[PDB]
Amino acid sequence: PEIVDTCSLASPASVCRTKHLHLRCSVDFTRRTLTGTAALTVQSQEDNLRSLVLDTKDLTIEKVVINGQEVKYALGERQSYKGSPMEISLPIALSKNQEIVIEISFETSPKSSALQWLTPEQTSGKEHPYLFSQCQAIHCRAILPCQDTPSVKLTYTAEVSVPKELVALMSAIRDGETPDPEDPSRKIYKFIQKVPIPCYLIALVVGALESRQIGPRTLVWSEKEQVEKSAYEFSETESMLKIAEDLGGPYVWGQYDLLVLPPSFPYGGMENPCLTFVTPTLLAGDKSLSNVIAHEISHSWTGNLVTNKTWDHFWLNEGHTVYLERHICGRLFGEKFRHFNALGGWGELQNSVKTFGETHPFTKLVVDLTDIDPDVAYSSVPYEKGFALLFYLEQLLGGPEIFLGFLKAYVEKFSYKSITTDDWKDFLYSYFKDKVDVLNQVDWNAWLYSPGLPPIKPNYDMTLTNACIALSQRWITAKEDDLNSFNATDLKDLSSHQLNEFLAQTLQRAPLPLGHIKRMQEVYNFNAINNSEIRFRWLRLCIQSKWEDAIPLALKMATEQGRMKFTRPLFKDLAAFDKSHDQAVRTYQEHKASMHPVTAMLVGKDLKVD
Ligand SMILES: N[C@@H](CCC(=O)Nc1ccc(OC[C@@H](O)c2ccccc2)cc1)C(=O)O
Ligand SMILES: [Yb+3]
Ligand SMILES: [Yb+3]
Ligand SMILES: [Yb+3]
Ligand SMILES: [Zn+2]
Repeated sequence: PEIVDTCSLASPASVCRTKHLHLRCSVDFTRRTLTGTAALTVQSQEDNLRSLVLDTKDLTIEKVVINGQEVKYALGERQSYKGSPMEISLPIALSKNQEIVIEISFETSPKSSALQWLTPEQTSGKEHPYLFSQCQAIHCRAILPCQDTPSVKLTYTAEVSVPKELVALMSAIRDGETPDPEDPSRKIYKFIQKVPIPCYLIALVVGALESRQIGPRTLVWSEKEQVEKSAYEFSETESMLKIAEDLGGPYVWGQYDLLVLPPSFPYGGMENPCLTFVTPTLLAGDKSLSNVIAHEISHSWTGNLVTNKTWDHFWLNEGHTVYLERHICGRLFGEKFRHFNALGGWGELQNSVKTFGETHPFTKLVVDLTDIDPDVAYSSVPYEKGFALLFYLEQLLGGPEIFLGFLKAYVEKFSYKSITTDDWKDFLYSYFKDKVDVLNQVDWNAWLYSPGLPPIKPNYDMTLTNACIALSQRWITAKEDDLNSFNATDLKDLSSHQLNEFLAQTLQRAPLPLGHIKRMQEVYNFNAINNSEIRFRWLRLCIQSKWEDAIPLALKMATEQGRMKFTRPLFKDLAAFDKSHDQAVRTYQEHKASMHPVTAMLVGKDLKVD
C-alpha cells in the first residue's frame, strides 16, 4: 500500500520527511519581496538517499547551504499552477532515519500567489502598508521551498525583520521582540511552533497592528480603527474554546488569538494555529456571524491535529469541522438552532450541485485533483456533503452523544497525523464494531464517490425553519393582490439568521418579477442591512431579478471587500445581467492589480477575460 500527493512536485513522505523549519527572513515593503533563509531539517525514509525534490513557485534561489558548504541544485520547468520542482544534490548520502539541515536562501516574487501586498492607501490607517499570507492549499511553496504537502508535518521557529513601527505575527507563539543586530530602522520578531503542523498552516502578517484582550488566552489583532468593533464581535471566543475542548479533548496550542484582516482577505477564516485569520465582513455588530469563529476554533482538532493526507480528502478537514462548529452553536443556542443551521447547509449543498451540475466531478465527496488547481475546485461541497454524511451517521448510530464519543476518540487516535478517507472509515468500523450491520446499510460508494446530492437526506427538526419557508413561499407565489398585504410585521419574530435563510430560499427561485423585488425593499428595507450574509443574498436576488438600481450596490460590495464567497458570484451575476455586464468587466479590469492574486485569477476566469 502506497499513496502519493498529486498536487506536490516535492519528494513524497515515503522518501523523506521534513521535521523542522528554521525561518529567518526580512519583509521588504519597497521591493514587495520576502528575503531570507529557510533551514529545513530533513529525515530520510530509505537507505542510499542521494537527492530530494522540493516545491517552489516563482521563487528566486540565492544559494543552498548544507553544513557550511554550497551544494548543487536544479529547478525544472514550470508545471502551471504546481510551480517548479527543485532537486537538491546532497554531498553525503543518507541512511534510513538520518537527518540533515538544508539551508536555502530565497527571495519571493512580488506576484507570489501566497501573499497580498497592500499600499498604505489600501489599509485603514492609511499611513502604513500591510502584508498577509494565505498558504492553503498549495501556496506555501510560493513563500519558501518545502514539501508543499499536508502528508508531512513539521515544527518551526521563525525570526522575521520588519520596520520598527510595524508588528509581525505568525502561526506560532510570540517569543518577544528585540531590535535587529544588523539593522536599518527595524525590529526582529521571534516565533516558535512546538507542535508539528502541515506547511499550509504556516502564516505571516505584517502591518500597523494593535491588540485588545478579550479572553484568558485570546487577543484580537487588527488596525487601530477595527480593534473596537472586533473586541465586541468576538467576545464569546473563550466560551467557544471551552465547549470545543469538551468535545474534542484538550486544546494543545497554548494560545488562541484572532486577527481581523483587510477587506480583501479571501475567506471567512483561516485556522492558522495560534492565530485565526478572519474577514472584517464578520463585523455585523451583533455577534451573529460567530459560527465562523466556532469553525476556526474546531479546526484546532479536526484539521490542525488530524490532517487530510492529500487535498483529495479535504472533506475530512471540513466535514468534521462543520460538525463540531454546529455543536458549539447548538450547545450555546439550543439543539433546534443546530438543526436550523444543518438544514441551511443542505441548502448550500443543493446550490453548489446545481451550480456545478449534478454529474460534476467536483461534487464528489472525494475528488481526484490530478491536474486540477485546488483553488478552482474549492466549494461548499466538501463542507456540506461532509457534514451531511456525519450528520446522517449520527442519526443512524444512535444520536449526537454516541457520535461525539466517536469524534473524540477519532481526534485522539489520529492526533498529529495525516490521514485518508480510508483511515477514517476503517476507524469508524473499528469504534462501532458492535454496530457493523448498521454501518453496512450505508451506501458508502454513493456517499464517497458519486456526484450530485447524497443518496439520502438526513432528518431535520423544522421549528426555526418553518417561518422561513412560509415567507419565502408567499413571495415566490405572490400575485398582484398579495403585494399590499406584505409588511414590516412579517419580520418581527425573525432572527438575522432566519432573514438570511428566507433570502437563501427565495434566491433558489430567482428571478422574481421586478415589481415584487421593488415591493420587497419597500416593505422590508433590506438595503439598510449591513450583515454581509444578508446583503450578499439580497443583492444577488436583486441583480438576478433585473433591478438596475442594485447594480452600483452589488458593484460596491463586490470590490469593497474580497471574500470570494461574496465577490465571485456578485461579479458573475453582474456579468449575466445585460445592463451591468460591460461595467462588471470594466470594474474588474480596474481593480485586478490591487486585488488578491488568487481572487483576481478566479474572478478573471469567472468572467472569461485574459
Ligand atoms: N480552511 C479555511 C478556508 C481556506 C481554505 O480552506 N482553502 C482551501 C483552498 C483550496 C482547497 O482545495 C482542495 C479543494 O479544491 C477540494 C474540493 C472538493 C473536494 C476536495 C478538495 C482547499 C482549501 C476554512 O475552512 O475556514
Ligand atoms: Yb539577489
Ligand atoms: Yb531583491
Ligand atoms: Yb390572489
Ligand atoms: Zn474549515
